[PDB]
Amino acid sequence: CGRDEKEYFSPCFAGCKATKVSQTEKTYYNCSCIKEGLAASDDEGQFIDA
Amino acid sequence: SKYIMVRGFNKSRCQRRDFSYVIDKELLDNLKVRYDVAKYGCPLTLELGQMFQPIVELYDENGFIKIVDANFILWEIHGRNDYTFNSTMEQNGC
Amino acid sequence: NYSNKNHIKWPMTYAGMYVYRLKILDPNYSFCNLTTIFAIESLGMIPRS
Ligand SMILES: *[C@@H]1O[C@H](CO)[C@@H](O[C@@H]2O[C@H](CO)[C@@H](O[C@@H]3O[C@H](CO)[C@@H](O)[C@H](O)[C@@H]3O)[C@H](O)[C@H]2NC(C)=O)[C@H](O)[C@H]1NC(C)=O
Ligand SMILES: *[C@@H]1O[C@H](CO)[C@@H](O[C@@H]2O[C@H](CO)[C@@H](O)[C@H](O)[C@H]2NC(C)=O)[C@H](O)[C@H]1NC(C)=O
Repeated sequence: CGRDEKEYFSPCFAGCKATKVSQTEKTYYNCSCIKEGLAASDDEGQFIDA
Repeated sequence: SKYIMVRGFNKSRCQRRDFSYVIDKELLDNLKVRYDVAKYGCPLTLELGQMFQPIVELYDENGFIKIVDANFILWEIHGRNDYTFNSTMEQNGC
Repeated sequence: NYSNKNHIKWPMTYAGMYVYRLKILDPNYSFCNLTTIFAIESLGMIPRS
């Protein structure tokens, strides 16, 4: 899922060139092939990600 | 060389990026809004119940000289109506 | 103004992003127009029925 509520398949196809994985969730970073999306988004140790 | 800055903001101390979003029905149609850190500079995240008062500071060329006590008016640029001020006219006095 | 009792609020229904301009209003404070721009991101969440 992207922050535009639009559902993107193949999380790596989302252009995410980086992925930091936490203890209780999986998240993807530097998501290039995403469209503008990303209205408010969020995160802490890092900024913005899908 | 004298300006004002709202307390607790840094022009480029923090880094993030460019964004785009759409806001509808809270305006004064669907107009796209682009946020860039270059001009707006920093984004402050306020919780569900938090209120904020942007106390402003007067800066001379080399440093801040005093806290502005004058009346100031606040309004978001794009044009909305959802924001409101908690105090009323009577509580302030009129 | 400072020492005033009023703080701007935002609806609690959803999280929103706003970019605010602020302008000093006192006519006899300074000669040219003092102005600043900042931004506020809110965080209202709507509970499941
Ligand atoms: C609008 O909301 C703000 C809250 O963000 C109100 O400011 C707060 O006002 C209350 C009282 O109305 C303050 O509580 C008490 O104030 C006395 C003042 O001497 C202090 O001694 C107490 O320890 C206690 O703090 C509160 O301090 C104040 N907020 C802050 C950050 O100082 C404001 O009053 C609201 N508007 C109206 C019209 O009430
Ligand atoms: C991918 O994400 C990383 C962090 O998640 C970004 O990190 C920067 O990488 C460049 C390499 O060219 C470094 O020079 C910067 O110092 C890094 N930034 C920080 C804060 O350490 C990276 O920018 C992202 N990729 C792109 C293309 O933006």
